[PDB]
Amino acid sequence: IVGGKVCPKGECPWQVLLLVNGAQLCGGTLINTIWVVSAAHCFDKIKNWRNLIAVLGEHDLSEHDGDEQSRRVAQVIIPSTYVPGTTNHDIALLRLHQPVVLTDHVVPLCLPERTFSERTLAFVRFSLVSGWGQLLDRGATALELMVLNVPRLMTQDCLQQSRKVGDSPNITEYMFCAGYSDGSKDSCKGDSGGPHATHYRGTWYLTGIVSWGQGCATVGHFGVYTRVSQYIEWLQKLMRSEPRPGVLLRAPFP
Amino acid sequence: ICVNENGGCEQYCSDHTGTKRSCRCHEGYSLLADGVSCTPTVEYPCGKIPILEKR
Ligand SMILES: COC(=O)Nc1ccc(S(=O)(=O)C(C)C)c([C@H]2CCCN2C(=O)[C@H](Nc2ccc3c(c2)C(=O)NCC3)c2ccc(OC)c(OC)c2)c1
Ligand SMILES: [Ca+2]
Repeated sequence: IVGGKVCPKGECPWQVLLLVNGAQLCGGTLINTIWVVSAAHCFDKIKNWRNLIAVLGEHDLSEHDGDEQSRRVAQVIIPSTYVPGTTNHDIALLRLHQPVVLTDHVVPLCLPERTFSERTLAFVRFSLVSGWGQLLDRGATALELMVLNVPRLMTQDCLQQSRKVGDSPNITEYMFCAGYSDGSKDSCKGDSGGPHATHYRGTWYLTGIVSWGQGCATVGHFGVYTRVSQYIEWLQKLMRSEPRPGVLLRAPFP
Repeated sequence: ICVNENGGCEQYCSDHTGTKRSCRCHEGYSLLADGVSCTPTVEYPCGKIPILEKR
C-alpha cells in the first residue's frame, strides 16, 4: 500500500498473509474458519504446493506476539476460465488444512450475497484495501500491516479518466477500478490477493480482490480489482464440496 | 422493494408475490422483530472488529 497508514493491530482481523517456503507471497481474506479468498495470479509460479502457508492474526512481520495462527493451505481452487499470465477471472479459493480459532485478532470478513453486493455494495464509494506490499513503486515492502481508503469508479469513468496506454488489458465485467490517478495512493503487487472491504450499516463485506494495474501509484492510472459479486455462487458451491486429493484444483466457471 | 435502499434491510433482501419483502441475515446473525435489523448470535460474527465493538 502506497499512501496509506498502519492498520492498528486487530482492525484488519480478516487479513491473511500467504507464504511460500517462509517467504511473503500474497495477501488473502478469511471468509469463515477454513476458507480464504485470494487471487489466482498469486499461484502462477508455484512448484512447492506443500510449502504454502496462511498466516492469520498477523500485524508486525519482525515480531511474534502470540496472536499469529499458521495453517497449511490444503487446496487452491481456481476458475476454469482463468489463464496464467493474464488478468481476467483473478480469484482463488483456499481451504485451510485445519480451521483457524476466532479471537479478537482473527475474524472473517462477510462474503455477501450477489444481489446485495451488486445493488447496494457496488454503490458505497469508499472501501479499505490492505496488505504488507511495497510502500512505493520499486520500493521496499512494509513490516506492519498497511490500510488505504479508495474510491470505486464505474468502468466507463475509469476508461475515460485513464491515460490511453497500449497493450493495457481491457476492464472486463469481472473487474472494477478503485483508487487515485494522481500517483499518490494505491495498492501494489505485494498486496495482490488482499481484501477490498466495504462498510454497510455497521458490518464489513468482501467486494474486491487486489488484482492488477499499470505500475503502483502511476499517474493517470487506477488499481484494478476482481469483482467478487460475480463469484458468489461459484464460491458457495465449492465451500459445500468435499476436499479432493491434490493441492491445485481447477473448477468450472460459471 | 430490495432494488431501492436495500428494501430497508440491514443485510440481505428477498422479494416475493407482489409487494411482499423478507429481510435476512448472514450466518452468525439473527433478524430482530422489526424485520430489518440483524443481531450477532455468536462471539466473533463476520465483518465486525472486536476491539472496536468492545469500546
Ligand atoms: C499479466 O499477468 C501478470 O502479470 N501476472 C502475474 C502473475 C504472477 C505474479 S507473481 O508470481 O509475482 C505473484 C507472487 C504476485 C505477478 C507479479 C509480478 C509482475 C507483476 N505482478 C503482479 O502481481 C502485479 N500486481 C499488482 C496488483 C495491484 C496493482 C498493481 C499491480 C499495479 O500495477 N497498480 C495498482 C494495482 C500485476 C501487474 C500487472 C498485471 O497485469 C497487467 C497483473 O496481472 C495479474 C499483476 C504477475
Ligand atoms: Ca508478527
